[PDB]
Amino acid sequence: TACERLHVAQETQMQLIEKSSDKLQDHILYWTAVRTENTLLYAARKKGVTVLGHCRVPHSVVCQERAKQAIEMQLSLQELSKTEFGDEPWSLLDTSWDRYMSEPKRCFKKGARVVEVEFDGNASNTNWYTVYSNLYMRTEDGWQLAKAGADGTGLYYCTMAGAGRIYYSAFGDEAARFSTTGHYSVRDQDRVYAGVS
Repeated sequence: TACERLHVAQETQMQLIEKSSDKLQDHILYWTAVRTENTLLYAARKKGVTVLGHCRVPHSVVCQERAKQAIEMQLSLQELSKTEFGDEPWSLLDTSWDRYMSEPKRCFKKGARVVEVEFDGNASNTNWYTVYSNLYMRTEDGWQLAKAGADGTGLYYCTMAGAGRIYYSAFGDEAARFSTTGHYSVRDQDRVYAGVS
C-alpha cells in the first residue's frame, strides 16, 4: 500500500500542476503530497529499497531534504491561510520553494520586477536583480506583509516593528565584485539612484 500511496501522491502533484490553481488550499494540498512522496521514499530507503514499483528511490539524503522542504512549505502555507493573506490569489510559482528561498530567504513573495545596476558608468557593465513588491514573512506576531524595493544602498524591505528600510542586499558589495571604480547607478522602476563603495 506504500506503492499505491506513492502513486496517489505523485498523481496529486501532476494533477495540481496541470490545474495551476490560484487558491492557497490547492497549494497546501500539493506540498502535503510532496511530503508524502518523499517521506515514503525515504522510509523505503531506510529499509534498503532501491526500486518501489516502477520508480527508482532517490538517495536517502535527497528524499529527506525534499520531504523537509515540503513539511516547511505545508506548515507555513497552513499558517498563511489562517491569516488575512489566505484570501488572496496564490499561484504555483508564488508558493514554490525557489520563490520562498529567493532573497530575502524564508518568505513568500508576489509581484516580481527587475532592478538593473550599471557599474562603471559603463552600459556594458551591468547586472540585474529580481525584486518582489509583496513579501509575506513570519514575525513572532504571525505573518505580515512587507514591501521590497531598491535604492542607492541596496535591496531592502520595510516593516513597522522597527520603522525603516532593512537591507538584505548591499550594492556596494556588488560593485566590489563587478566594478573597477566603485560607482554604480540603480534603476528600479521610474527612479534612478547613484551609489559608491
